[PDB]
Amino acid sequence: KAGKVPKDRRRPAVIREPHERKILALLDALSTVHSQKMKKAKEQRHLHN
Amino acid sequence: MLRREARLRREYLYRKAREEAQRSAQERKERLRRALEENRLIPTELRREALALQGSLEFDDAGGEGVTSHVDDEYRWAGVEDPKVMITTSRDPSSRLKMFAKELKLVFPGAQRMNRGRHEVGALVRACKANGVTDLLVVHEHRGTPVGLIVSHLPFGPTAYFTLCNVVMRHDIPDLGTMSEAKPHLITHGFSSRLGKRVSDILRYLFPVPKDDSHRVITFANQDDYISFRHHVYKKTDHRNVELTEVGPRFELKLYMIRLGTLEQEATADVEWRWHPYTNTARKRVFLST
Amino acid sequence: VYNMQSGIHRGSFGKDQAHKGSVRGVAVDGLNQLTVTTGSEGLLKFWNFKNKILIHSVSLSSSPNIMLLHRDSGILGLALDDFSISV
Amino acid sequence: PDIKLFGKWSTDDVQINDISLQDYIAVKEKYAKYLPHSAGRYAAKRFRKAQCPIVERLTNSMMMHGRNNGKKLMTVRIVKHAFEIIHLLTGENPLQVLVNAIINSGPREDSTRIGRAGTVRRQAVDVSPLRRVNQAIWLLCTGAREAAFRNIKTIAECLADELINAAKGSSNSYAIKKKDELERVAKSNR
Amino acid sequence: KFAYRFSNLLGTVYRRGNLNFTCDGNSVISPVGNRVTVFDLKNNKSDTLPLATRYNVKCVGLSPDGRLAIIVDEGGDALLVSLVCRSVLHHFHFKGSVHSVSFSPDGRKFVVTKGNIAQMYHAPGKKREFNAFVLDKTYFGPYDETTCIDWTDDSRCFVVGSKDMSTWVFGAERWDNLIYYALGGHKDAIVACFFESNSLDLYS
Amino acid sequence: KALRKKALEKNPDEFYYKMTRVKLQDGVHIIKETKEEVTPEQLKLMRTQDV
Amino acid sequence: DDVVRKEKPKEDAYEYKKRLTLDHESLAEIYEQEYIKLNQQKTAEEENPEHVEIQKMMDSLFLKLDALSNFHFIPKPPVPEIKVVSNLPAITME
Amino acid sequence: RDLPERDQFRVRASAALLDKLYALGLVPTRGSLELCDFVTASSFCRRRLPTVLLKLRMAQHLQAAVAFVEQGHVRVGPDVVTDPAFLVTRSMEDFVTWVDSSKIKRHVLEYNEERDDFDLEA
Amino acid sequence: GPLQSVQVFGRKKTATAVAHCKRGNGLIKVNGRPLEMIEPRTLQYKLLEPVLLLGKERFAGVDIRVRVKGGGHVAQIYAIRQSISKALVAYYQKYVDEASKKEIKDILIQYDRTLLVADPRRCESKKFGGPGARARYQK
Amino acid sequence: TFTEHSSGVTGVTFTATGYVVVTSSMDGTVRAFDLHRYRNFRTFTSPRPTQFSCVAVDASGEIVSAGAQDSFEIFVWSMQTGRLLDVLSGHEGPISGLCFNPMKSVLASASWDKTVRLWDMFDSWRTKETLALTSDALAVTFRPDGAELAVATLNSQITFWDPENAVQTGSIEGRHDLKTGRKELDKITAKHAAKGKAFTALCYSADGHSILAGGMSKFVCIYHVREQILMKRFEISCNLSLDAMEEFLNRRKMTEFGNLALIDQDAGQEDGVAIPLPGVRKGDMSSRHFKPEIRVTSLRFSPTGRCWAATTTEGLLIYSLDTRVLFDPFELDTSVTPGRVREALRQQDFTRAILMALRLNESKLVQEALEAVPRGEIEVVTSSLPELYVEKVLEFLASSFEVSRHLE
RNA sequence: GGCCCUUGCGGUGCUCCUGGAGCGCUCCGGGUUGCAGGUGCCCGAGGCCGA
RNA sequence: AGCGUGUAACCCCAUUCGUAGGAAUUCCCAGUAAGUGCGGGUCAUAAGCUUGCGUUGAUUAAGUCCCUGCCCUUUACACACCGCCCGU
Ligand SMILES: [Mg+2]
Ligand SMILES: [Mg+2]
Ligand SMILES: [Mg+2]
Ligand SMILES: [Mg+2]
Repeated sequence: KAGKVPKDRRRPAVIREPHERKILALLDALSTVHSQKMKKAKEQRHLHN
Repeated sequence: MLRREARLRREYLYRKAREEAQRSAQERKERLRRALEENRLIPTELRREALALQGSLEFDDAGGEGVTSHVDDEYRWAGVEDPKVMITTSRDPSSRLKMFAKELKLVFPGAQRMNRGRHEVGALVRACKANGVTDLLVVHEHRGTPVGLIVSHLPFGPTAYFTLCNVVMRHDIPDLGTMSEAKPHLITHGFSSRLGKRVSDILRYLFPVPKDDSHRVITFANQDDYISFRHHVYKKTDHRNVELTEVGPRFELKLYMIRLGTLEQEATADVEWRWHPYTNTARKRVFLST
Repeated sequence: VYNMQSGIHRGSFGKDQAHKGSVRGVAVDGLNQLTVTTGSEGLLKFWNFKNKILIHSVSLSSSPNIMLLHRDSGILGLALDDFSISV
Repeated sequence: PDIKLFGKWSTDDVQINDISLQDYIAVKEKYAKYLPHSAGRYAAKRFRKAQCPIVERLTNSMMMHGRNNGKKLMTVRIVKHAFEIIHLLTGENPLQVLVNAIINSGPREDSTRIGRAGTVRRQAVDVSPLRRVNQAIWLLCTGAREAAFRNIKTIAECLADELINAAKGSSNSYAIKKKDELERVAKSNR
Repeated sequence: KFAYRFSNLLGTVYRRGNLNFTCDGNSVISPVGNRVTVFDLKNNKSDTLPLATRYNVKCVGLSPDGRLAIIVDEGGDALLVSLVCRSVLHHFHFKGSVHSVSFSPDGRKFVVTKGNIAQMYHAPGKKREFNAFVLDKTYFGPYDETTCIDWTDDSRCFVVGSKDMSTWVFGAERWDNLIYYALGGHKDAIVACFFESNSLDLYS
Repeated sequence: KALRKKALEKNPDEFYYKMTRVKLQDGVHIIKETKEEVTPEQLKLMRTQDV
Repeated sequence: DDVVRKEKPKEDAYEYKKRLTLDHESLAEIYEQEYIKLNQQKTAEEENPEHVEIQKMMDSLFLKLDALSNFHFIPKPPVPEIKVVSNLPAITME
Repeated sequence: RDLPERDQFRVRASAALLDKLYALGLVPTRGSLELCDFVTASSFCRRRLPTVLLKLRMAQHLQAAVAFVEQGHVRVGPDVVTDPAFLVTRSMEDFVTWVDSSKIKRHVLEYNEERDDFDLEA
Repeated sequence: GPLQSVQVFGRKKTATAVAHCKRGNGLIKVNGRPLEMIEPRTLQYKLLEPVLLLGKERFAGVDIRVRVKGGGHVAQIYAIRQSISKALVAYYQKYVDEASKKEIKDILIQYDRTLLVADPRRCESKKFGGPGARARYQK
Repeated sequence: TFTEHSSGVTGVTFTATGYVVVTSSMDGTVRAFDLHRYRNFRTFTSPRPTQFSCVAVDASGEIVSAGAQDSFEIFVWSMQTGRLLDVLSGHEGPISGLCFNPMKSVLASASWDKTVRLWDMFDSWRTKETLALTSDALAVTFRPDGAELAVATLNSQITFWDPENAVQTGSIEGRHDLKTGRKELDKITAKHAAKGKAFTALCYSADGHSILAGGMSKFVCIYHVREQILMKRFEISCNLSLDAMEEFLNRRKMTEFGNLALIDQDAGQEDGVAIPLPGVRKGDMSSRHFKPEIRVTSLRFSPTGRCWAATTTEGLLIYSLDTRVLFDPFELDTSVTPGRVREALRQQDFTRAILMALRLNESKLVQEALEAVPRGEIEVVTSSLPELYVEKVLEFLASSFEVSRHLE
């Protein structure tokens, strides 16, 4: 895991503007739906074959 | 030595897997041989590759060992050398368990009994292999009566598990005397199935080659998967009339497990045969007789 | 005494000094058992090599000049200032 | 360096006055140890226990007598306390006292036995030095154990008194009485 | 305390080289690998000489008187040794490999055959010098490596066999009638060549 | 059972080049994360970017 | 129904003598018959060229095979046999 | 094979031949003479020390295995073997191991957390 | 330049001790505690045997830390003694001349061999051997 | 010469009393031969086909013992019976060597599991002892008195143990002393090879005060056992026609592509007679036969004590006592000189002359002193002779009988 | 310990005699070189594998 | 301390208090006798019982056939030694 990082070595995280967070959340929601649809369609192809 | 022992085990397991294949190859060879000796059709299965089997027939001779048997590999030194038997008990034995283990030393010729203290089971097997111990016996007790017996063949031989039913020891019977200690004659009766032949082989190889004039007899009789152990000495008072006097312990055996490995290999060894009591037809089935 | 491999001092002979005058010659026997030294004062001393304890002292008629030891035979050669050789 | 038992009892001044028992009492420079606890295997071979230091032998023989077996550190502390009490009372080396007690407690001849159902007959025979040492240690330990039983007195003081009396040669000790009776029976049976 | 000296080399009687009998003929000189042993058949004795060499002995030459001997290894190092005192007298280094060494029966000269040539040297004298042997003459006859040497009884001429299927006879001194002569008639390597008792008549 | 049988014929003298750079931890083969190996000049640039 | 003794290829010097005495039935006559039989068995080997030829080529192969193993092979047990010694001084054996 | 099957000479010779081949490892089992016909030149190569090192998992690469013996890191018993052309017997196969005071053995012990400076370097 | 350090193992039954010896001033610690604080103190002299055999002069130039795990009290104590002795011998071999190592090793062996060589106990009994002597049994 | 053995001879020995020699071979046989009738009267073989590596016999001679390459067990037979008494098991790995105690009749055997085991033959309870070692053991030898034991180990250490007490008396380091040279075909250097080589031959002197060690070298090392130092190094051979003689190979023979030893190898193998076979270490069919490597195969010291022998690749080497090697006087003084010796001879003061000549260790002076004494005065001189000089006079007499005309 | 235009630091380019393996050279001498029988050698891939 | 993935006691330092099982009989040789704790219930057996694993660790003995018994024998010619079991 090696999660630990020294205080001097660590850097502050990026702070996002609300605009791109709306875009980034939209893509992940679209990606979640698309991934589910392809996996469901795979089983239908597997069953019929 | 440890590397040598591991190498011999892999050699033994490798030969065991291919034993069935050689038997089928051997069987096909004899069918071709009969077809050649008596002028007949080659069987349709043997029609192809017939020349190769014919070439093999010329190469076969008495010099070759023949088809291998896993039983023969386990008991390699059965006839040539006398077996060496060691008897031990579970940790903290009872008073009567030590008395039973003392009698089993007398029954088996050349057997030795050693105290079980704080010895690890794996350490015990290592010492037995180093000093050439052939067979190891472990006996269990319940409330002062023997209840279980384990027979292990040290050179990666089979391990057989038994349960004792009706144990009567010499120490309970007063004024018996001393035993004959001669090399005994063995009587095997009631074993007809393939498994019964397998079990009787393990019990018989515990004993050395006797003399022709020996008067000591040990009997193993099978009846409904229960093996009865009897020890007798006989005197010929006259021709055709013989008298029998019972000596030594008397107990019953019921086998329930055979494993390929030694008793230090519980987690790795395969099970050749196991008793299944929850089978739907387990009540009406026997395995030691046909 | 110094170690050849590491160069570490391994002790000295005598409480403060081995001899009053200059040390003319030193020698160690083949078995590393006895050590012999000479001084300009004219004394011949024998020392144990291990524990560095004095064994015996021999007075010389003249001051020693050079000294060599034949280890195998155990024979010691001394050349003195009076032109004589003592064995 | 100098090796002293328990860090305070020297072994160089200890000397043995019996020529026969010099080879069977291990107290000298090679057998000098800081503690009577070495975890050695002295019962593996015949005659090897003669190489065991006599303090360790006394510790081992004091574990079998009147105790739950296997408690060796307690016996070591008992021996240490007994040696301290001996030094306080007498003012000399307790190792010398132990050696003198073992020398005095050892019988010189015993009676070998010829026994039937009716009566027993006797014959005086000699005793080997190893059996002398073993029997002297056994008698001293048994005397200390029987003295300490059912009395308001810890085992250390009884053991110290037993060694003091045996080394002195007085008749107040159990081991001296046992030795005298055994040699008397052997003398009467010559 | 531990004062020991080498005495004899048992277990070996011949490795490589040429065998020789002593002058009287009772003892035999045999090279055993690095060393040389004398076997006295007269007294039933074996004696390994104390001398040692860097390489295996290839050539052993004996002086006619029986006092001196020359022992040469494979590498070309040569030792002049006295058989009477069993001590190595002197050292020498021939530049190249020598096939054989032979003394003249008179005992004043000896021939060393090396490479394609044969070099004739004087016998060692009583005078002691840094260089053991003074080179006298050189002969450069054969095509290929020379093998064997033989001397006439009068020590006037000598003969050398060679690998070039021919034998060359040379003169110890420059004779007007005979400087050198060559003999053929063979289709393989010459192994040995000999002379008569009192003639130049020869065998190949 | 398959894992335990493989331990029987394990050779203690077996050698792999992966063994040189990796050390066991309690018998478990943990792959430690690779280092970054930053330099002081690089380190000073990160702190200026952060402020 | 006992353990049956298997057949040994090795024959010790104590059972070899036993075999000869059993069939024949003084010591020299027993050895005399065996010596004649052993020579007769030896002779028949040489008159069969095929056994002779194959014996020599077996020897060549076994010598080569032993060196490759650096003389680490399973040994052959010694056969008990009879040898003829003559009544003459021991100097000749030197 | 051409000899009669019921011949004492054939039986003794056949048993003698197969036990030598089995000892060197050229033949898998001491069966009939049919197995004696399967030996090739490659059978001898499989018994060499570098390829036996490969099977024992001491080395994973054949050029690496040849390197180890040539650099004196493998021993057969107390003796150290440098010649790659060295046919190892089945019995001798049990006793091929890293020579002591070798760097490769140090790496093996370091990985297993069994590195002892006293025992190894001594 | 680089630090001079040696790590050594000591074993006794199921007790295992790891000892690290480096250049230092004479500090010897076991599990972060001094030598005198290790229990039981009845065998405390058992824990002090090497230093008393060698003196404070030889231990004055090294720091040793011991980490012991497993087993009981006595096995742990013996493991710590073995680890200390072996670590000191290894350090004097690697970073000091061989003569001091040889003499110290000879002293330690002459006192007690278990300080440097661990001898685990196996099962050897008369029951393994047959009745009677090795010779004269069955003729 | 005896030719009953078909394969190579691994070990030989003599019985303590009789003129009987016992031999073990790779045939699987141990054979006994007598020097009275020159016959092989007894042969011992194992019930299981095994090959033997070494042999040891008791001082009584009733017991014969041998060890195996593969079965890893010791076989013990009776000499008079000829049957197998027992098989000793417990070792792991091949057995390095066996030896019987000269005075106690117990067996010491070394194995490659870092152990030396002691076996008691005439013990009712079958006592056995184990001596653990840090490294692989190669040789075991007893001192002639039997009170000390020596083990050579693979780390080149010779450890001296007390057998009855099972305690290690001492140790000797000898890796540096066994100087080893590189063979012509070796890619590694001499030091790297030497890091993996140890002593393979050990031998006590008759007095036991010194030990001899040998192995993969041209040097035999003589050590003082009590002081644990090397007294002397003997150079067995200086022949440079044998491989590995020198530590550093000549830079002259190098070219760009190496030393090219295979060409000289084939030039050597032009001897013919057989065909070289790949991988054979020794023999005619071995590739490296023309230039065999230098080895001290075995060392032994005479019971008489005036010589010692070694079997090496060169052959059998014998080294004998010689007065010329070292001057070893006993008790010198300025009065002790041959002039005073001949003076005391002239005044017929035989005892003082003989004593002072014995204080010198020159054999000719004591020879002249003893031969000067007329008969009838012998007993006076013997009575006047002190106890210490008796052994010196006996040693001189024993030396004298060999080369003196005046036997009686 | 010594060092004073220095360094617990690093690198280069030439020279440094072949055991057999650069033989043959003081003088003298080098001119007229004065068909036995041979028949060789080479040709096997099957993994108790590792990755 | 050491075995045991199915949704520590014992010991140790100090404080206080204060005067057990006949006659017979069985078993046991080294990490053995004896003490102490901690787990599992594994296709048989096992519940106040069965079996693992660790901790501490001894006294005596290493040889005779006297008693009580058992197994065998009294028909490979080195040297040396030895020189016929008996009865119905
Ligand atoms: Mg118990
Ligand atoms: Mg317990
Ligand atoms: Mg009670
Ligand atoms: Mg419990």
